[PDB]
Amino acid sequence: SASAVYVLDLKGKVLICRNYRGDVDMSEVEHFMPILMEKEEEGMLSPILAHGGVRFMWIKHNNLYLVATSKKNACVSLVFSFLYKVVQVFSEYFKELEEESIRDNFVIIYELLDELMDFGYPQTTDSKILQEYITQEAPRPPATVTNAVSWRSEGIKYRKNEVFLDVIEAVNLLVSANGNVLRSEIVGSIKMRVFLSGMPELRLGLNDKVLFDNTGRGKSKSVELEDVKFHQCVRLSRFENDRTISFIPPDGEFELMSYRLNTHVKPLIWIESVIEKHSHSRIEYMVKAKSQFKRRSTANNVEIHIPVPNDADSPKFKTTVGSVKWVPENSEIVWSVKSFPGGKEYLMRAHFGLPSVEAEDKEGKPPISVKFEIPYFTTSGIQVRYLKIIEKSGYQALPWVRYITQNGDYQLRTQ
Amino acid sequence: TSYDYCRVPMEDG
Amino acid sequence: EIFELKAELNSDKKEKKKEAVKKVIASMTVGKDVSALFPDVVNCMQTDNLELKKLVYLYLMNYAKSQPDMAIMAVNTFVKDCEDPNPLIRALAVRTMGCIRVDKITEYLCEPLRKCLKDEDPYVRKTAAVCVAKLHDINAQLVEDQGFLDTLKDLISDSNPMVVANAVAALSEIAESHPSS
Amino acid sequence: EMRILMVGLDAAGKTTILYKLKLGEIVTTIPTIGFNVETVEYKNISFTVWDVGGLDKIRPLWRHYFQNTQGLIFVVDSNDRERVNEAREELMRMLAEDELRDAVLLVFANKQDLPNAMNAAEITDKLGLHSLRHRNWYIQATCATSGDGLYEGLDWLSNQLRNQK
Ligand SMILES: Nc1nc2c(ncn2[C@@H]2O[C@H](COP(=O)(O)OP(=O)(O)OP(=O)(O)O)[C@@H](O)[C@H]2O)c(=O)[nH]1
Ligand SMILES: [Mg+2]
Repeated sequence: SASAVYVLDLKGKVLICRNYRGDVDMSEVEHFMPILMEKEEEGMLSPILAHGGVRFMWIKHNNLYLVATSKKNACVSLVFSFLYKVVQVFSEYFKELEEESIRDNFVIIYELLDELMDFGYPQTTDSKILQEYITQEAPRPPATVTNAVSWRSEGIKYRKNEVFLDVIEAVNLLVSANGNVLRSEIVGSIKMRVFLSGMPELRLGLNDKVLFDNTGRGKSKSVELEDVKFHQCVRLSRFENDRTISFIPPDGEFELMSYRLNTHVKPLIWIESVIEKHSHSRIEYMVKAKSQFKRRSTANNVEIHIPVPNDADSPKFKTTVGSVKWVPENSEIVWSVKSFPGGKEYLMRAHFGLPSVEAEDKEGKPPISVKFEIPYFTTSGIQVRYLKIIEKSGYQALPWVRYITQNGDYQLRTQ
Repeated sequence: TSYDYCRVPMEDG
Repeated sequence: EIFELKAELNSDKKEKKKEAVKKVIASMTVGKDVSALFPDVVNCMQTDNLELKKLVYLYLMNYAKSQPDMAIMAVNTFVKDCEDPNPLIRALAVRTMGCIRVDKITEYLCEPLRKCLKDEDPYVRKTAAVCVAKLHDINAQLVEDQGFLDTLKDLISDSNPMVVANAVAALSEIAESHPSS
Repeated sequence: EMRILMVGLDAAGKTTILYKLKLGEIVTTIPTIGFNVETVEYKNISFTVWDVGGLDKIRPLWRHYFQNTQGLIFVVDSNDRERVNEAREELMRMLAEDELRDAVLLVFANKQDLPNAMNAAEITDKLGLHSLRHRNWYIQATCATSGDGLYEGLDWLSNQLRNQK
């Protein structure tokens, strides 16, 4: 139950505005930025600011604030999921969404803010379906806009029939200062890129633990998907029945499912770091990075960030493998390894100075956070088994998959 | 992405 | 400064009035008091071009609160557009109807909304179901007197569930405004 | 490529003959609270016609078009004697401006299917169209359901818009 979808800039003036109910005055956004700067200096910052009877649900984009005002008891999660879907629709029409895109494309953005939401209710937000009658380059609305299958326009014909899948892992990790693992979970996301012709009814098959326990294959390697968040397209009642993934895919890239499970396996890249921070003199980083995973796999282009003090000076970097650049913007060293094979153990020694006059304020201790990437490897052990293309016409498509292991928030705390 | 795919079976009969 | 804009706006060429209204809602975007130029964009509204009418409906929606007496010259155009064979322009006119917050206008708009609730093409129905809630926001007893709620409950028992979803949303909007009688 | 108005008291058959010149039909039309504008391409001149209704709340909203106004057509109500007096009063209130000063006048005796409707001479004497200075006026009897007298009025209008062959 939004009232007025505003789009601001970093100065607080209105890039574009679109009210629906009129319960919030159009000059109420002038009280957003002073209230945000007031709440900023007392630590009571919130995504829901308050000006009397006008609440400001807002998110922060690159240079943009998408304030969505409201007056009554608005459904808040509706408003925020609406705002991030508006961000996704604008970033699918526009290659980037900045201040230079609003004031140069106001022909289509008022049309979109009239089309996506009426009276405060989202009604049609699939951007690929929305490309068919709201163009920047008008016909009748397609039947896909009204029909139950509202994410796939019938009549799309390709030359080939390629089904691309990206079972991309993302290891989250949080190792404390003692050297023990606090939280280690994997947020994986199967990301498809569908090039199919017709109205296919795919049936994706996984090695789910519940499906194998109800099948009778309960001694092979099966992933215990602790939670799965499918897309809109997946028939969720049939998935709750017998763990079956049946859907009609959209046209283009999308995120099908987002599984999330825990990990009692060792961390992939371990960062055994020690810090000899002598006061007023210098600091030594005799850090090493061993790879606990298999010997075969090859971690491409990892970036092991290690936070340094704010005012370090005259760096020296005695490494073994992989160069060191020193980024004083983020105030951390970026120990970039180009190729990091499994089973190895690379040592690196950084050595700064430190000013002899002491600091005025505190410093804070951000974690060591790597940016690794391992192809052809799944930490979860999920294995897609099949993908039955079902089409009334009848053809053979080529389903392709690749497995990538990335990081999420792969943080390791310091002392 | 410079990574290459692997084809999956269709039916898993 | 605005007089050349009005003179180019009261022309007869397509490329003149089109660039005129684009300049108008460009000045509306930056926050200029363009409210005084209201009854001159209303004359150049009835066009077959559809990329232009969205801008004029935008101007009628952002500036009917400030000019309440001047906005009486639009009702015939909306009840003309709510019979066009293009369903997009019908639903565009319908979602433009309810957002015009003038009490003197809603008494004439009850008939084409009543017709568009009984339309066949479900896009304008899922627009008009929310437009019923838009109209109930303005005058609650007017919608009860016109008896839209008993027609609105009949779209809940309809197929093609998007009209069902918007009708349930509008009914939950209206039943929140009632004292639960 | 000329603009032209259609004003007068409401329920006078003016949007009927507008859409009769547009398509050639007798359509079901509500009492026009707003306004209608169409064009009729005829004798190489696009007649951009601007009908405005004649309800009580929309009569003072005629001055918002009178900036850059080129022509005029007034349509009488021959069958309502109790309202033709205030129709003449609304006309003389409209004719009391120095802003609309260049426009030609063209009166249509409309709804000529009832025997009570007057001819093309008595309406002039009731309105007093002779005492209107700088008004190149002309009267015409028009029947709305048949469509007679419409092309003659458009032809006299074409003789008034251009002053050449
Ligand atoms: N019997 C008869 N009735 C007519 C004739 N012409 C018009 N009428 C009636 O007069 C009414 C007015 O006609 P319209 O042109 O549709 O309406 P209008 O003159 O534009 O009046 P407003 O819409 O209020 O501005 C119509 O609804 C008809 O019922 C006619 O030639 N014969
Ligand atoms: Mg009329």
